[PDB]
This record gives sequence, C-alpha cells and structure tokens, in this order.
Amino acid sequence: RFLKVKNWETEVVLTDTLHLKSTLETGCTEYICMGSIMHPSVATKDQLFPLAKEFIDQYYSSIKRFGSKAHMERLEEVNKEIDTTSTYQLKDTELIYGAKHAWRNASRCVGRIQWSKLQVFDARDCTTAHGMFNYICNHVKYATNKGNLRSAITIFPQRTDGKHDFRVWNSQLIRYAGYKQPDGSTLGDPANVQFTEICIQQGWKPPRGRFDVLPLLLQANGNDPELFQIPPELVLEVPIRHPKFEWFKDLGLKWYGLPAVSNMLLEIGGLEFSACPFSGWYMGTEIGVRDYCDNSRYNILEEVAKKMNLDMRKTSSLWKDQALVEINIAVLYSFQSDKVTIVDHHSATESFIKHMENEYRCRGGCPADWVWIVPPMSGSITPVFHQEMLNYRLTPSFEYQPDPWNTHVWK
Amino acid sequence: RFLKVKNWETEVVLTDTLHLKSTLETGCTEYICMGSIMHPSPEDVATKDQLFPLAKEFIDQYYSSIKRFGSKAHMERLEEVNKEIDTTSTYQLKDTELIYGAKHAWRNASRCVGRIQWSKLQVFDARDCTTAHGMFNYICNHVKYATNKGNLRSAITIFPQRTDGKHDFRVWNSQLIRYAGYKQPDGSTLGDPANVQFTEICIQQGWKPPRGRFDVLPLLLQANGNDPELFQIPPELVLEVPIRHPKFEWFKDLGLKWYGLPAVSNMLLEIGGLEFSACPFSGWYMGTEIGVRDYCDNSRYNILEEVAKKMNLDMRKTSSLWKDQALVEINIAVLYSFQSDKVTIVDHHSATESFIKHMENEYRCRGGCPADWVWIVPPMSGSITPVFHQEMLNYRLTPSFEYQPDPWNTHVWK
Ligand code: HEM
Ligand code: HEM
Ligand SMILES: C[C@H](O)[C@H](O)[C@H]1CNc2nc(N)[nH]c(=O)c2N1
Ligand SMILES: C[C@H](O)[C@H](O)[C@H]1CNc2nc(N)[nH]c(=O)c2N1
Ligand SMILES: Cc1cc(N)nc(CCCN(C)C)c1
Ligand SMILES: Cc1cc(N)nc(CCCN(C)C)c1
Ligand SMILES: [Zn+2]
Repeated sequence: RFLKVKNWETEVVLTDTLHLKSTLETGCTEYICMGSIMHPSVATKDQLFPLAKEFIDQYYSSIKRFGSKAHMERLEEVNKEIDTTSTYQLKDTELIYGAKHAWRNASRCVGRIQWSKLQVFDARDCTTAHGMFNYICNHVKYATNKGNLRSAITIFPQRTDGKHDFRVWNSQLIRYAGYKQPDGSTLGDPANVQFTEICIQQGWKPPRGRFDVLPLLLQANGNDPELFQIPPELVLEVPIRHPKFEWFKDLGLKWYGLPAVSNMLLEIGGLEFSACPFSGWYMGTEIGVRDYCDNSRYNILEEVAKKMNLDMRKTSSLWKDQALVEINIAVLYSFQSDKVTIVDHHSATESFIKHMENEYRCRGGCPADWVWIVPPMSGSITPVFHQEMLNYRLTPSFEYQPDPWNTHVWK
Repeated sequence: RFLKVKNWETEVVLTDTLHLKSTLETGCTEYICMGSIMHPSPEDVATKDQLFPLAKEFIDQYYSSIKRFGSKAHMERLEEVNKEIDTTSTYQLKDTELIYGAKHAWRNASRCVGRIQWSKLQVFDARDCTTAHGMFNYICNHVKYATNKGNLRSAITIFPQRTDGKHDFRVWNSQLIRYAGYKQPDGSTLGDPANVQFTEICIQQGWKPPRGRFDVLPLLLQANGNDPELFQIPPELVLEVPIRHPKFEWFKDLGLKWYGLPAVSNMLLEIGGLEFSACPFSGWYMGTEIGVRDYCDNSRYNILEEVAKKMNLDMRKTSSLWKDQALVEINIAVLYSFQSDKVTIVDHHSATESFIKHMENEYRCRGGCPADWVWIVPPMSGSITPVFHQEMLNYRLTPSFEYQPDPWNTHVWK
C-alpha cells in the first residue's frame, strides 16, 4: 500500500511508502489510538538473527552493496558470532550508520534535518565508571565547542545478559539539582528532586543552590554507580536577560547551553546500547516554556507577570500567555547574545517541514509524532501544526528504558 | 481489556473501559498511527441485514440508558423498527431517542473541548421540513434562540434523515455565519480566504456580493436533493462583536469584527444507522478559535503582520517572536471584546480546565471519555494549559457526528 498525508495550510500532499518497513508497536490498535500516551507497551539466539539480518540487510542496501560479496560474508560472520557468543559485535561503520539512523527515525525529534551530521564517539571499549567519566567529559567538551554546539553521541558497551548494563543514571548530562524544603517549597529544579536525593545519598555534598549542576552518576558493567563532578569549565551556561526589560536579569536565571539525553536506549540490529548519551542544541521553547514555565518546574510565570504589572485576577487577561512570550524572547536573545547556538520554534519547525518533504522524496516517508513535533507554544502559527504526519517505529531506534534505580540490585 | 491514561502535571491515572464498546476503526494499526490525520478511516441504502443490526444496537443502547434494560417498550420498539425497515425501507426515531442521540453524538465528539455541557443541549426536531424555505425558517429560529441576545445557548436543528442519497437535505455553508472571501484582480484576497470557493458558488447563484471584508454569506439551503436556494439571514439575527483592545487604543482602528455564534452546519449526525445530513449545531466560541486561527492562520485573515507593525516589533527575524507577541495581544483583544459586550465566550485556560473536570467525570460514571489530544490542545500556549499534559485515549462511539463531502462535489443539478 501507499499512504497520503496533507498540509492543510499549503495543500502539499506526500505519499508515504516507508511505513511498510515499520516493526514494533505504536501502541495503537485497529479501534483505539494512543498517540498522546507517552510510554505505551535479553534477546535469545533465535530472536537475534532476524533482527541482525534485517539491519545488516539495510546497511548494505544504504551503501549500494546489497547482495554483494562483502554483504553475504558479513551476514555469515554475524550468524557465526550469534552461535558462538549468543550475540555479535557491530563494525564501526555499522555503529555510525546505526546511530545516525536512530536519530533519523526519532519520530518525536524536530531537529532531524541535521541527522546526517552526528559525531559518533565509539566507547564500546569502556570498562569502568571513571572511563565513562572520561568519555562523557570529552563528549561535552566536543559538543559544546565554546558555544558553537555540535551534535554528538557516545555509545558504551551493549547489553549482554542484562546483568552487566552500562547506564548513565542522569537523564541529561547537564541538569540542575532540585531540593525539597521542609515547608513544601522547592529550591532549584523540581523535576530533578528525586535524582538529587539519589546523589546526595551516594555522598554528593550539594551546594543547596538554585542552579547546581548535578553530578554524573555512572554505572559500568552492572556495578553500583559512581559519582563524578563535571569540571565546571566544561559546563557552558547562559545568564538569561531581556532586550527590553532591565529588571529581567534581576530574576537571576541562567540555563546550560548543552542539551543531552542520557536515560535512553539505542537499538541497532537487535543489540541494545543502554548507555548512549546524545547531545544537540536547544530549541528555545524547551527552556523558555517547559523548563521555566511548567507548573512542575521553575514556574517563574507569576514572578515574570508580577514584574510586567499584569492583571493576574482573570485568566482571560492572558497574563500567563503574555508572560510566556517575553520569557521566550529573553531565552533566545540571551543565547544569541552570548553566541551559544539555539533555535527558535519558528525556524526549527520551518526546517522540519523542509526535512520532512525531502525525506518523503528520497526515503519514502518520515515518521513523525505530531503531539511531540508541534512546539508547546504558538502551535498553530508554526507550519508543523497544519502538517499531517504518520507515526511508525523504524529501527534502529532510540527507546525508553526503566529508571536504573528501579532495576539495579545493589552490592 | 483495561487501559490507563495519566496526567503528567498531577500524576492522576484514569482507567478506561469504555473503549471496549468502540464500534469502527480509528485509522490506526499496531504498526502505524494516524492520530494527526484529519480524515482517516448514494447507494449506501442498506438492505435489512445491513440496517437492522445498527438500529437494534442504538435502541438497545437507549433503553439501557433509561433503566429499561430490556422491557415491554424496548421489545415492542425492536419489533416496530423491524416491521418499519421491512416496509418503509428505513425507520423513524421517537422524539426521546432523537434527543438522546443528539446529546450523545456530542458527548462522543472526540475533538470537542467543550463537551462538559453535552447534556444541556437544546434539540430542534425539524424532521417535518420539506423545502429550503422551511429550512431557512428553522435556521432563523435556531440562530435567534441560540444567540439569545449574547447569552448564548447550545442547540441543534435536525432536518429529515437521508433516504436514497438523492433526496438529501444539506446546509451548503460550513458554518451558518461565515464571512465572504473574494479573489482580488492582482492576486490577493479580500475577506476570509477559507470561503473563496463558497463565496463564488453563492455569486454564481446570483448573490450580489457587497465585496467588503466582513460580508456575511447567505444561507445556501438544500431540501430533498433539490437544487440549493439562497437566503440572506436577517442582520438583526447575526450578532457581531467589534474587536477592540483594553490597552492598545489604536487597535479598534484596525476595522476588525467577528460574529458571536459559531454553528457547524456541514457534518452528519449518525444515529442507529440513520444519517442526518443537515444538522447545524451551535455553541459558543473559545477565543483562540477566532484570534489564533480565524485571525492569524496564513491562509486565513493573516492579520499578524499588520498588528505587529502597529506594535513596533522587531520583524527582522523570527527569534524576536514578534508573531507570538502579537498573537497574544490579538486574543486578548478578542476576549476583551466579547466580554465587554456580554457575548458568551470562554478563554482557552478555562475551557481546558473544564474539560479535565469533564474527563474525570466521564471516567467516574461511564468508564472513559474519547478525546483527541491533537484537537483538544488549544493552538496557542498549549503546554501551559492542563490538557497538554493529559494523556488521552481516542476511539469512535456511536451516535456521532461524521464529516461528509462538500455537496457541490456530489450534487446532480436539476
Ligand atoms: C541537533 C539539534 C536538535 C534539536 C533542535 C532537537 C529538538 C528536539 C526537541 C525540541 C525535542 C522534544 C524533547 C522535549 O520536548 O523534551 C526532541 C526530542 C528528541 N530528539 Fe532531538 N533535537 C536535536 C538533536 C537530537 C539528536 C542529536 C538526537 C540523537 C542522536 C535526537 C534525538 C531525539 C530524541 C530521541 C527525542 C525524543 C525525546 C524523548 O522522547 O524523550 N535529537 N528533539
Ligand atoms: C458550547 C460550547 C462549545 C465549545 C466552547 C466548543 C469548543 C470546540 C472547539 C474549540 C473545537 C475545535 C474547533 C476548531 O478549532 O476548529 C470543537 C470541535 C467540535 N465540537 Fe465543540 N464546542 C462547543 C459546543 C459544541 C456543540 C454544542 C457540539 C454539538 C452539538 C459540538 C461538537 C463538536 C464537534 C463535532 C467538533 C469537531 C469539529 C470538527 O471535527 O471539525 N461542540 N469544539
Ligand atoms: C494536520 C492536523 O491534524 C490539523 O492541522 C489539525 C491539528 N489540530 C487542530 N485542532 C483544532 N482544534 N482544529 C484544527 O483544525 C486542527 N487542525
Ligand atoms: C500527555 C502528553 O502526551 C504529554 O504532555 C506530552 C505532549 N507533547 C509533548 N511534546 C513535547 N515536545 N514534549 C513533551 O514532554 C510532551 N509531552
Ligand atoms: C539531543 C537533544 C536536543 C534537544 N534540544 N533536546 C533534547 C531532549 C531534551 C530532553 N527532553 C526529553 C526532556 C535532546
Ligand atoms: C458548535 C461549535 C462550537 C465551537 N465553540 N466551535 C466550533 C468549531 C467550529 C469550526 N470548526 C469545526 C471549523 C463549533
Ligand atoms: Zn494512533
């Protein structure tokens, strides 16, 4: 079959053939859609062959060598390893290709126009937390690049029995701590209070401040995780100020310039890389709307609207909306002023529509999660809002996994 | 057999069992989701094996709503509907069943953020209508009733059901009250670009265009598959709010105004296998409907540019968020205007809050509530409204409102 999707702002129509190559569940059934559910629901020898063959098949097809001598030998070599070792090892080329295509296949990611420019750091030779610490430090120094950020991933040893997992317990490489006070209130980032407790428990001496960079809590080979403090010179940070409101700096906000997911799982050929931190650069609304203005986060909306002499009696005065825009002007202006790479939601979506059209043209489609692609503010005035999108799961993929503190058995 | 949905702002989990009674497909599969497609999934004059089981379902459903979970009346009604399909080739709905069906189509409207009011719906049985003149009469009564001098009331008028496909009753307007869109000689568009085609059909039918920016379109009404007829709504029946801004005194000098009564008049109301092609239903606006979409959409009124000019915004680049900032002010102006004129309007904060309460209510008493997150989340400030963080299950329950073809694609002109 073919499938059509339509832009209702422009009437452009694209024809998705690539969905015929989708695999694991969307979660949706023939009669129920779950597109708004965030989390819907080790491989044995038999289970691993078809996966390995499919990915090797797709890699050799991507390099115009399908059915070739080097293709058929690779397959046989992988088949050998899974009999010998119940698993197999990716070549370097397959690891780079796998990582890039897992980003390419990230339905929820609006930045995928950059997918082919990923720096892949092979860390599969790593054995200890300290070594992970060295890889991530280098990852951050590279990615940050004095403000001119560069996409990168670092991939650590794949799963084995599941009893020897590598994990970055941090959900992002750079995050700020949260501290719950005895009086209910929260100092710092409420999102990270639980993780802040875990670190404190593991010996972290916290500065109990408002923007404390958290420590890396790194697990290697299934051992208890260990604490490392990122060197402060490596953590690029941007004080937030406003181009019109001089009082804005008096909020004393800042944010880190380098966004980096670390809690996720990278599947390639049926091999699971449970520690694969990846970084890019920020869309302004991630900080400006969600990090600062979510009620379960830094929640400076009332603060910012208070200083904007806004009527906060009636919601219909739209103070929340007014204050949300200004905060997002400031976020953008601040990164741009300090020449730290950032992208506004308009430019990012405009670029995602181009990328999506190009991906239908050369690839047969582009899986896309409209619920995640549409920015969290000003939705309808961005072009993705009027763009129909099909959601399927292509592999290689990034996958969610359980939090390590829910699984790990301490020793 | 039992699915849960979770709110991420408040950690509240609801357990959905109502989806087990979902009837037809959503367009999705285990393999590919279409939750962002607008339309996923005349001889359809059923046989008896095709129409009776649908009818039997709705009557079974109605009689179980009313505690007569099987009874004398329910059994007679089945046999009455049975013989009716045998002879009249279809069947007619009792007045109660019709009111139940209309209220429940709205209840099951997965895209409708306003459904907490679903049971306070005025139903106007117009199944005795035979002509477009009569349709015009019934609609003028709807508009006046529902407008209620600014204290808007929900209502639906239900014209006779489809029979053979070639005797359809249709309202050709998409909403009862829409502004005209005119194709300018150079290439621009005056008025509302969404309606350029409908405006030309009306002009091609002899409507004399005043050619302003907010000309109210005439009703194009179709009865019994016959050609459609133009009627001008009486202007004293079309309430309009001039748009001014509580702070920007230069705002009213934009020459902007909108209508007060939103009325969808192009959907199909399906009950027990019966299809009501003409069923205009009205409520009141969420401000974002007018001021985000009607006013700011690129292929609509596109006034962001002009508002931003007067606000003195850095329009050099997007990262200034000059669009966003003007978007806020406009919606402020729209709410401020409807409320200053005591015309019913609901902001997007209040509306989404209410629908969270509605959802909880439906999971209490019914075991679920089908919702379309893509449509429920307002088109501005989405994440700062409670629904953005509210997981939703979507499924199709009957009775329901369905889309249908624009009648001019499919109409044999007498
Ligand atoms: C290069 C610039 C990038 C931009 C502008 C960007 C933008 C975004 C945004 C705004 C989200 C939504 C996340 C949220 O709302 O919390 C997202 C999600 C995501 N992105 Fe990107 N991203 C970029 C790079 C990357 C890279 C380099 C990768 C992997 C190699 C990646 C993979 C993902 C994944 C897996 C998600 C899903 C997040 C989740 O489900 O938790 N992205 N991206
Ligand atoms: C009473 C106040 C109401 C409010 C505030 C409200 C709100 C909304 C909104 C914001 C939408 C999305 C519209 C858009 O952006 O295009 C919608 C859609 C819808 N509503 Fe409501 N609504 C109300 C009344 C009603 C009534 C009375 C009915 C039925 C009698 C109804 C049935 C529907 C349906 C079927 C849709 C889907 C429209 C479509 O699919 O194109 N609503 N509603
Ligand atoms: C492609 C996408 O489904 C389409 O633009 C939808 C998105 N969400 C919407 N939500 C509402 N309320 N109204 C709409 O018209 C739309 N359009
Ligand atoms: C319930 C809903 O799925 C949840 O709030 C989602 C919606 N869309 C999102 N979109 C983005 N970009 N980020 C998010 O966290 C979410 N959260
Ligand atoms: C690589 C990358 C870039 C970016 N801008 N954002 C992300 C996701 C941020 C974390 N959220 C899932 C909480 C990842
Ligand atoms: C009855 C009703 C009430 C309301 N508040 N909004 C609507 C939306 C109408 C336009 N869209 C479907 C194009 C309908
Ligand atoms: Zn779906």
